[PDB]
Amino acid sequence: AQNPNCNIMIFHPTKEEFNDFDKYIAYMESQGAHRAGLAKIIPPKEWKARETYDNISEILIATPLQQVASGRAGVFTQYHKKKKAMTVGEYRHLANSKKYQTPPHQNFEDLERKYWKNRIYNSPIYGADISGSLFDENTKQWNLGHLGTIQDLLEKECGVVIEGVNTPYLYFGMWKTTFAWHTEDMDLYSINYLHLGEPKTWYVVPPEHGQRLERLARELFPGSSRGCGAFLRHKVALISPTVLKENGIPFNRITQEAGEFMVTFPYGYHAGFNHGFNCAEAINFATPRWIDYGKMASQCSCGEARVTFSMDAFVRILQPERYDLWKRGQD
Ligand SMILES: O=C(O)CNC(=O)C(=O)O
Ligand SMILES: [Mg+2]
Ligand code: NI
Ligand SMILES: [Zn+2]
Repeated sequence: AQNPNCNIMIFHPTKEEFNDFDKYIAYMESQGAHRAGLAKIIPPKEWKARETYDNISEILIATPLQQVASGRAGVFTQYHKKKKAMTVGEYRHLANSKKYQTPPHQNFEDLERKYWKNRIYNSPIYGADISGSLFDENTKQWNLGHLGTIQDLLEKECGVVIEGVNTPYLYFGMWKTTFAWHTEDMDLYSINYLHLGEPKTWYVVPPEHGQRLERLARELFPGSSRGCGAFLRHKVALISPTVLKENGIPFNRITQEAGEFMVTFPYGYHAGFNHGFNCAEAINFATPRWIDYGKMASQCSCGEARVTFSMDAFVRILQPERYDLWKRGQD
């Protein structure tokens, strides 16, 4: 078995190997990358996502989200408070203000210590889930707006044509902006490209150990657990690496820098935080190996998780028994 300790693998494809996306994902998996739940892909030196980032300040963040925490330093939840619209230019200025900027620090490790110590006492503002793309239309390789669609993958594997579309999303982050512990909708893969700015630190639990994370989460968030059998779908719970180590949960950590891709694999729980002003682009995708995960994915039916139009058809075809109850939670 390849990668039996489930370590995060880092890949360095040649320009030749960067031509065929599907084939490279399949290569990574042949080397055991999926066991970790997350992989890093450094693009060939000749590759670029676009010529410059000089003209992005007029992008609108229609609903910036202030991330308000409750709980203790290592075990907390966050809620999102809606703020007034601002442009990317305005957001970058805010990120760099004395109130929100990254603090002095020695290295990534010191910054990580400071995040876990202090996150709960601040409320950073995140520009999340903005439909759109920063890839140049002439970038032919690993262009997240030109991937094969999940709907076409399900059609090719299962023979059923379904409605729905699949487009990327932009994330504008600042110091301490946080992504809570989750897997993707329908336990899909995701791919994330850090276009610019400061890094993003990731934590991941191997897919083979996801249920251990879920059990710990039920113990640490006992009211949430009673309210919904899949409350991590709400994307609000944070658990520190110290707490995970104390409870014997297997996980790994890695820092992503500007110009690098991360891939999350089906049922790989992940969480993390941004180091300072940055812009990431991400999209879900599928492969033939995903189908069985899709069929088994948990769902939130309490009504909190509230998801896209396109997830309907996935639930309808892959999880017909669940479909009825899950749509009640959607409506
Ligand atoms: O970048 C973020 O805030 C969160 N991204 C993801 O969870 C992802 O790409 O799967
Ligand atoms: Mg602009
Ligand atoms: Ni994710
Ligand atoms: Zn729920």
